[PDB]
Amino acid sequence: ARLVKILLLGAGESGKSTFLKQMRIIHGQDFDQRAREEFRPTIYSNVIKGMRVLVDAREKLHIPWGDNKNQLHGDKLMAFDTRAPMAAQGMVETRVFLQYLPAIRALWEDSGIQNAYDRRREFQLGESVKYFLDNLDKLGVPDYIPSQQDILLARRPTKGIHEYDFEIKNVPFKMVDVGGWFECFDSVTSILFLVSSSEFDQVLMEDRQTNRLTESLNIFETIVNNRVFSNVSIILFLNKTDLLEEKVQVVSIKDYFLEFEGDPHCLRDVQKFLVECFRGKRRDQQPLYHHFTTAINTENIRLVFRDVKDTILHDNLK
Ligand SMILES: Nc1nc2c(ncn2[C@@H]2O[C@H](COP(=O)(O)OP(=O)(O)O)[C@@H](O)[C@H]2O)c(=O)[nH]1
Repeated sequence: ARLVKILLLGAGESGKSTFLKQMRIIHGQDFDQRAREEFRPTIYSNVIKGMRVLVDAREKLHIPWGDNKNQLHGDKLMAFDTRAPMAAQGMVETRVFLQYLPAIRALWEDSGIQNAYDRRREFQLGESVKYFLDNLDKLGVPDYIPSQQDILLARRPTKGIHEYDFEIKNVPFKMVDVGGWFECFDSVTSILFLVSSSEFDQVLMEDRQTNRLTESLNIFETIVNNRVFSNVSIILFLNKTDLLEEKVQVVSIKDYFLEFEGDPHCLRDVQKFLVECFRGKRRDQQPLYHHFTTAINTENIRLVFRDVKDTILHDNLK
């Protein structure tokens, strides 16, 4: 009754897992040393895969090496057994990571690899890679304990369902992340719908016909127009705002969405257009609650959730 049930919905990589971690950070029990420890294998895997993508890129993009001696380290990492039990699970043990760390460190120092990194628009590199590559100092310490920020940036896909249960001032929340469905649809108070707002110029890896924003808009359409959710507060999170702010400076959304009007290099104009894209998916209304978020930024999410909490209670009361 007093229980607020919130679903997190949105395509994969939209920031749902990261939002759940922020709830634990902000309103729950912060990860203790053993909890943080469990992330270490994922972080190491994120780094190994990222550098593997970068060595593969500069090769396939024909960028010349910075120092030609790094070929050896490129080969070293291209020979990493992805197939193996642990690695196939998106996990790399400490001892294994430390075997590669010298190659990784030398490769990130390379101007050719730095060049490859700059042309990342041209291939698929995980959001966390540069953050961890610049943090090779601390990951490489024999008893590295991941920090809060490291855990937020650690990328592991969600295959099933995650839940975190927390209270704010004796108000209990049940928050459920359904990966990117109909079984958790029961007794829902609010839906937070996460969008990677910076992916307007990307297609689905498994379906190059489909624009990633288009894929998000179509998912949203099926939710927002379902009668089952008529009394449910639906709140749009245009996430990855830090990335959208960078991308608008260099890419024009008009090239992708012919309906855009305004200045495509103006973040505010682009955000206005995205909001209108989602609003326009609804068949029978005229407020779509929305926030421009950066799910990895704890201070942002603190403010946003404060606002969302008020929205839900104002609505969920009335
Ligand atoms: N730069 C940036 N990275 C983000 C943001 N939100 C999430 N990420 C990262 O993007 C990746 C995908 O996020 P994740 O929560 O796992 O998406 P999920 O598949 O919906 O659960 C992770 O590495 C997150 O750290 C954001 O707002 N900005």
